[PDB]
Amino acid sequence: DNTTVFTRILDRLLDGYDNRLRPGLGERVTEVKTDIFVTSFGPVSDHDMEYTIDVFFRQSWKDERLKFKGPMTVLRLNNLMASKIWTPDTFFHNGKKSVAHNMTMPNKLLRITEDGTLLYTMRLTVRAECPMHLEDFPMDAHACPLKFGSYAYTR
Amino acid sequence: DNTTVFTRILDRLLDGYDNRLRPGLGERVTEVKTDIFVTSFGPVSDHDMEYT
Amino acid sequence: QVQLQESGGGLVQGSLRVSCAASGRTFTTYIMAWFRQAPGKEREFLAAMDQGRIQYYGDSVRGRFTISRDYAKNSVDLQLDGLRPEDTAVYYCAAGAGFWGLRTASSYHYWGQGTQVTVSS
Amino acid sequence: NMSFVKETVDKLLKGYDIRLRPDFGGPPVCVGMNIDIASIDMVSEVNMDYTLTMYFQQYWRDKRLAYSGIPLNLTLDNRVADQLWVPD
Amino acid sequence: GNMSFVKETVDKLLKGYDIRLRPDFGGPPVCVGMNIDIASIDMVSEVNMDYTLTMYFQQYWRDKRLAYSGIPLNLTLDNRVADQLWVPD
Amino acid sequence: GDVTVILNNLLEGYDNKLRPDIGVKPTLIHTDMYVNSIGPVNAINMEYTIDIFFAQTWYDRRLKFNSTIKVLRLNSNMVGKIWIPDTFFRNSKKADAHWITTPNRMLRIWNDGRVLYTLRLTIDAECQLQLHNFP
Ligand SMILES: *[C@@H]1O[C@H](CO)[C@@H](O[C@@H]2O[C@H](CO)[C@@H](O[C@@H]3O[C@H](CO)[C@@H](O)[C@H](O)[C@@H]3O)[C@H](O)[C@H]2NC(C)=O)[C@H](O)[C@H]1NC(C)=O
Repeated sequence: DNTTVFTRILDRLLDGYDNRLRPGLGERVTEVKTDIFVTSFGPVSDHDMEYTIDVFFRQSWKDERLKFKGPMTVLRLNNLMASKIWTPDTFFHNGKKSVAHNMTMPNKLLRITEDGTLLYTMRLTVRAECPMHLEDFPMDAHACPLKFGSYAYTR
Repeated sequence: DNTTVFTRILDRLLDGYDNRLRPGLGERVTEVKTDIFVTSFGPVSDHDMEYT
Repeated sequence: QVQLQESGGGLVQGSLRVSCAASGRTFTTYIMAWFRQAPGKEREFLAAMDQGRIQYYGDSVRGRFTISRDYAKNSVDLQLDGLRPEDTAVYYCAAGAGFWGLRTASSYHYWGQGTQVTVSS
Repeated sequence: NMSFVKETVDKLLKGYDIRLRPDFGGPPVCVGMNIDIASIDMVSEVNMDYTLTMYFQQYWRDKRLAYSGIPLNLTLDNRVADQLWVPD
Repeated sequence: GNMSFVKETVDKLLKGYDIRLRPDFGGPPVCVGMNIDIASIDMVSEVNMDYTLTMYFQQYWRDKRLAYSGIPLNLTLDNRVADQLWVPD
Repeated sequence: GDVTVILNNLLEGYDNKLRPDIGVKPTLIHTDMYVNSIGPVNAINMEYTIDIFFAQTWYDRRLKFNSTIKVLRLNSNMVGKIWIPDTFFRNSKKADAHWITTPNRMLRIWNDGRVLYTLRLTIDAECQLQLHNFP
């Protein structure tokens, strides 16, 4: 069948896999290439010193464990597979209460290229601290940061 | 290991224990001695006629 | 009057530490940065520290210099290691909110008088 | 027969790959959507948003779930939505 | 460091690890060190009589069952392993 | 335990996906309700709150058991194990059950196959107010 081959490929990839261990653990540093697409810069709340931002947050990284040879190059795989493999635990340093939208389903997409270059993007609403200097109010200006990084893993 | 004795004890305790049924079902009335320690008596909201 | 007092040695043959203490205004919420001015060159950004203990460094001096902030006594310190002779210049300390910047001198409103640093071979 | 319906649905759910869409290597899967708007609650000018309750229904075709011998629509319990693939 | 070796060591560590039992059930008390990094205090509300507090809360404790050998490095595991490991209540 | 073996026999071969009498006749569910308190009528959102005990009785021949025990008086554990009607309130803007200390749900299964399922609910239901004659 045309789908049982993909099922066997997925089973082979997941067999022996341990999502608790990052790629190249103990032998190489994991380079995560990231980018952000801001779908809407939300309102700024002066009272809370807070601003909201809605983003497609994309990450990508190599994972030698998830290389394969198959009929098609990149598997536009279901978002369910994101929980079955290691993913970066990126968190926002100045975020206050961020939302990972999951209507109708968890708004994430995962794609595995044949070499092993995983792409993994998610839809988020992050509200983050934007400290303000109101000396020149209402004629003031601000530079609201948006800062993110790994929570558990060091350089 | 030194602590495996307690693990075996708990395994024997849970072997066959059906939690869907109350203790003493069909034999006695389950007596529950309940009580409360109020750590903090929260504010009383009059708009909702409620208190925490 | 807002004033930023810089302190540190002037001549070296080596490692050095230069401190910059603020007065008349608390810069705990501001970004504190260091700049370099050689003879006949424009101001070059060296390093910066943010309210969140977050460090930024210039490429020319990445991995050599180290920036730190003491919020209690309201100062920023720069530790210089592995000096090489063309690093001779006057070093400025600045504090401000980074608007259009965090790397441009124009984004800072407070500046120090500058401390000269020279390396002898 | 309830038993025959049971073994039919068990065979349908047996060996079902949720990770793969209905035609993974095939042409795109068509999904028809229709909405029944129950109400619009608060059209807020200050928040620049509106609330909307609806019955939102999707319609697609999965050959893996095709069955036979049952002239009925099997309105199964909603917990099988977890076991079935659905559009994201 | 070998990924297969790390996987087998973690499997051996978590094989038989009874989460219900605290790290030294019959022995002396376990000592838990704690420290905090306060990121910010947001809203000291006089109306609600409370204050918000965002923080990195870090706990430290020694468990004999989770001691391994042959991997001279600190295994920074994925956060989901806490559901299998015992932690203070 | 007699009740334990009875429950195991009842759950042997049972599927909660299929309603009882899938292809025989419609399932008749008799609804009842005890309104604890109709909450305040919030005119701004045109809604009112209501707390209820909602009970549904029906018949499931799969749960017929023969024993000297005439009724099993179970708790919320078996609610997810047996088939339950997916009744929902159409005009609800916000509804939720009660989960303290445990889920406020109750199950009873008689030897003739009658299932009674009760639960506590709090419902914020819309009510389109015609305010021409206010107050
Ligand atoms: C795994 O984590 C432990 C605990 O953090 C690391 O142990 C510490 O490693 C450092 C660097 O080798 C040792 O040296 C230094 O100690 C002084 C005095 O405390 C301190 O000022 C330095 O910043 C530095 O930490 C330190 O003594 C040692 N201490 C302990 C408690 O173990 C360990 O190095 C980490 N694993 C690896 C492979 O680095």
